[PDB]
Amino acid sequence: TLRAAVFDLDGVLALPAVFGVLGRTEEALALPRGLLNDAFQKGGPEGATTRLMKGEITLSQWIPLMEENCRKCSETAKVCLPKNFSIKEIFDKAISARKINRPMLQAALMLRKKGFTTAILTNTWLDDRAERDGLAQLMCELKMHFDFLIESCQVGMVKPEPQIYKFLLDTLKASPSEVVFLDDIGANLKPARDLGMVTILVQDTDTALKELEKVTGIQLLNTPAPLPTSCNPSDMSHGYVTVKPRVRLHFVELGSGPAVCLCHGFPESWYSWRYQIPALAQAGYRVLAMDMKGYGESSAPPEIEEYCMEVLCKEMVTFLDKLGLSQAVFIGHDWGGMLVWYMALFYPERVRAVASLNTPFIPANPNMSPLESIKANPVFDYQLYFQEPGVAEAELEQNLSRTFKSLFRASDESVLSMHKVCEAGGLFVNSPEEPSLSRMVTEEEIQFYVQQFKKSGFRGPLNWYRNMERNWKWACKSLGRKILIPALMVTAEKDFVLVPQMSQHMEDWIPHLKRGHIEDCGHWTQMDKPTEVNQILIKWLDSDAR
Amino acid sequence: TLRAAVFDLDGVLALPAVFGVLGRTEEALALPRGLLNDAFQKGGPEGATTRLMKGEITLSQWIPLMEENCRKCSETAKVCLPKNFSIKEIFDKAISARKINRPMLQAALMLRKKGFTTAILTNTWLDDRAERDGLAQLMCELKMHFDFLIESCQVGMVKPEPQIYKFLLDTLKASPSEVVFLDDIGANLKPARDLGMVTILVQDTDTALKELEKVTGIQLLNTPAPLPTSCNPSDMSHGYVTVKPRVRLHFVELGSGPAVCLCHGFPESWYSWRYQIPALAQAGYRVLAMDMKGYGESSAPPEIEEYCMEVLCKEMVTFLDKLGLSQAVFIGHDWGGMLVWYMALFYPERVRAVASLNTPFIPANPNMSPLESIKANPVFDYQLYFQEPGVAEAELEQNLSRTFKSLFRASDESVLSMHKVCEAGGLFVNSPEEPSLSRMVTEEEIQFYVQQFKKSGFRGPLNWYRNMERNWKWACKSLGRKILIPALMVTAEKDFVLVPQMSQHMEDWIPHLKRGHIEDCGHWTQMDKPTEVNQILIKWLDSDAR
Ligand SMILES: CS(=O)(=O)N1CCC(NC(=O)N[C@]23C[C@H]4C[C@H](C[C@H](C4)C2)C3)CC1
Ligand SMILES: CS(=O)(=O)N1CCC(NC(=O)N[C@]23C[C@H]4C[C@H](C[C@H](C4)C2)C3)CC1
Repeated sequence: TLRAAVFDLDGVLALPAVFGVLGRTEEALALPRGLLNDAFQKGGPEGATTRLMKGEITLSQWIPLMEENCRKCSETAKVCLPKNFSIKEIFDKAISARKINRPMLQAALMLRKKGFTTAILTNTWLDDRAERDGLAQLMCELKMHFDFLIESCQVGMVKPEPQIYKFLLDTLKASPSEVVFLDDIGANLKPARDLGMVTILVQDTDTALKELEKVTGIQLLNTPAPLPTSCNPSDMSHGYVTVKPRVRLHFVELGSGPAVCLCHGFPESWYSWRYQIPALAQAGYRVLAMDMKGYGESSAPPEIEEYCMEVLCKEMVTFLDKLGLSQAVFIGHDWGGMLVWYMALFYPERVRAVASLNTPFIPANPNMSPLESIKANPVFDYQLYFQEPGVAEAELEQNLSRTFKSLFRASDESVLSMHKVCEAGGLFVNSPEEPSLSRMVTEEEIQFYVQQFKKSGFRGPLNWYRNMERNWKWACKSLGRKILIPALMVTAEKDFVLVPQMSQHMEDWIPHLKRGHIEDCGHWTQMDKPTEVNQILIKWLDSDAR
Repeated sequence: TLRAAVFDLDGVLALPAVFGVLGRTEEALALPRGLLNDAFQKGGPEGATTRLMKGEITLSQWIPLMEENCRKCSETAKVCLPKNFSIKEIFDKAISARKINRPMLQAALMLRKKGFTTAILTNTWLDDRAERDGLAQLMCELKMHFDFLIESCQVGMVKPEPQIYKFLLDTLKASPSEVVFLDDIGANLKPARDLGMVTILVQDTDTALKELEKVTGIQLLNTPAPLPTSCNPSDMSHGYVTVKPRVRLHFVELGSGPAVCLCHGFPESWYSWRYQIPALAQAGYRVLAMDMKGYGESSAPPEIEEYCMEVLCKEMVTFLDKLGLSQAVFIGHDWGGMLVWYMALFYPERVRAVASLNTPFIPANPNMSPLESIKANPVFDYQLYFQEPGVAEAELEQNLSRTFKSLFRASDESVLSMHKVCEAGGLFVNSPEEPSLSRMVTEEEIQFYVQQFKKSGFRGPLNWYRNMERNWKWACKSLGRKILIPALMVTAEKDFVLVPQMSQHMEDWIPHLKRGHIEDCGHWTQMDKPTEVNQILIKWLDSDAR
């Protein structure tokens, strides 16, 4: 029967509670016990704190009224307050020490995932201090995980007034016996109980979660490590920049701080970075995730030569110019990773830092044609199949659902043999017509790619392979250079095409290269090991690109 | 006959030249004259500097080769180099001291405006130093004003090789006698002259501009103060955020740094901030210029109550949440300025700083209905005309060209009487059917607004006036508050509706309010006095919001 869960911010979603810091201050300053808590509630509903929680006055307006209540309290207590005493300093440190109670948020997320409506109901103030950004940042991180956020100062009502609980029930569109309410202050539970709601008194997190487990029948404690937050296409800010008359690039944008540009591979989308976008934004970066030329909502001209590296790199520079960005950190994967090494070799001033996932930097061989180096590697046989225009397109567009289900699989779930693709006459000749769904992706995630490739097709994406000779001549101009800006190479142990050993001589060209290695990871790195990728990127960004 | 003008970067568009700093270093370190310039050119076409300018090696790779050339030069000169000597320190300071030669750029802009094709042809390097952002920032500011930017290190050719001048002519699609070429190095002029191009040797800027004046027949020196750079709609990054199921907000974005949100008035567009967008981005800010709800590419629902202040403010907060911005500086004008005061009163944690142009903060009167305060002011008579749905829409949509030409006029060019609008039965009853074009706007600029209002109409925009009672009740909740975050009020001397005297008691509610005043400025502040507005905003942002 339970279908909604309500949490308080202070003392349940964020720790430690403000009241906890008032008691710690009394002890530290050798003040009479309870003195600061008495001044805090001085007057009850008529008092300064009630006016503050109702939104009648701001936090900066309340500070001198609280200072006064401390003096009036100390005169009756026959005590002398120190000359260092400042309500502002006490509150600045208390508000700043508060951090998200990770196990409580994890439990809220699990309940929402299992069908629950979740909400935060808190007694809070209008913060106009010079340090108010810390609070804004906290609320933003939390509000994306809950259906509703009800703040006292916005609705003009406070807990424990009975009107605020009636307002909650009408917002949730639920009966009181369908709601669980968690709060660390007993007085605030009193009216929730009178109405018939299930209440949990939060003293410690573990005991509170055990009570929540019993009452919901869902496992919350000792649960496996959850996947990172993935973003929703319809909730993203969508950007469109025209880089040249017939070419418009589409990107998705989130966050503030140094710009980080994400470049997907074949046959993918901006959506392939869904697990990295919210994490990098939360770490302090402005993320721009591209739909590369030939894909999704970006232009897809039919001409082969529109997809040679030289053209693709020039358009990326124009993209930064039109956005008004002098520099960006470039992070690529697969074909995108190849592009970012060439952005660092040809436009170092525009690249703050460079990172590639799976794709190594391979210098061009001036003594051997690229088509003969391709024939030397039997794993790269499929690249010869991709050369004839129309051939690979017809097979890949014949059944879009089959194409993405056959490709997006973990390394143990493989269903294709990359050698003798030309002999066999196709990539899916020895493959099932209806392949099983991989453990990496959901049906809905596969359907997103199917929708994007129904508009564009495979001509644009396949043309990235039809410029071997043009790319070879252009890359031969950089054989005397070294990459001397911050660089990161991330290898994937189980990528059977882009094997880790292909990157072993990279230190000859990038002397101060930083490395990362991911075990049991296949070709589709971002969605195969999302937490590992996020950890490696954030650690490197904070040190080499700040 | 002249139709193209080519400029060099070092020593002509940017001062001082690198070579000038080499001579100053020799003098400062008591080194033999010419020693540093000899090491710089050691080897000629075989030398390290030629390989650097051709893109064969990067700047960081050239530094130790130049250091070596300095030692080989000092051994023959029988001199001892100091133990402080560092080519890296010398070049870091030289590159950093270089600033745009404002009169030269102004002259280039004037020529382009008069039909010329303009270009930069420079011998430059691939800069991979830790300080390379200074150079990237410089090139970005310059490249937006020129048709082509040809850099030696990108084309593999250097000046004075004859092949680079032939490459220039084919890019410009022009005959040599149709081109003017400016350079500070005589040797680089030599091949331009052999081909038949008009050449100007730059020793000092003033003499160079006088030569350029004689040869083009256009006045460049002693010319009036130009208007700030205005942006082109088709070159902007266009953003779309869905804030609620039926409502999508459109914005234009440029720059990097702290976020600045621009909010236009009635009946305007994001385009009303065209002169402020490039200036604020150049000052170090990330500018987001909104199409407010009811206008342009933003949603325009027909319901009146979708345009009350409470709804408009909540959507602005959702806009920041979806973009991943904890805070933004809010700058409004007219109806937008009213909105930003309410964003600071109701959501201070999300507002880094607040500024209003023309619109004062007016607290609600709890003893008087807003419709009776409106009747007390005869200038606000037109607000009663706007109340009946359909009435003002039909008159304003009857002739879109007439509407924007009648409204967008300077204070001396006024063509409407705001009193007895209801008696007369319309805003344009005593107005000409074909009004003259104002000095503030071009025909093309008027046509941009006509195109935007052809899609949307005037229902949405007029609905912002049809919530007097709802806005009054909501604002009565803030009568106990004070605005205690950084605030700026900018008054316009000749605004006959929003008169400066309407803001005189603002210090009672915003004690530390900063003020700005613009003389001879009417209602349309941004486009009436663009340079003054930019100056006032940038000075305030750099001090109160950094
Ligand atoms: C030029 S490169 O060596 O940097 N190059 C190699 C091939 C790579 N991409 C690639 O071919 N990946 C796929 C990904 C799956 C699996 C297999 C076949 C098909 C679908 C293409 C390899 C891009 C970069
Ligand atoms: C509620 S307020 O006092 O902040 N309010 C007053 C009116 C103002 N805007 C306004 O009415 N401006 C116009 C601009 C031109 C000139 C005249 C008539 C018409 C076209 C509207 C005033 C918006 C803010």
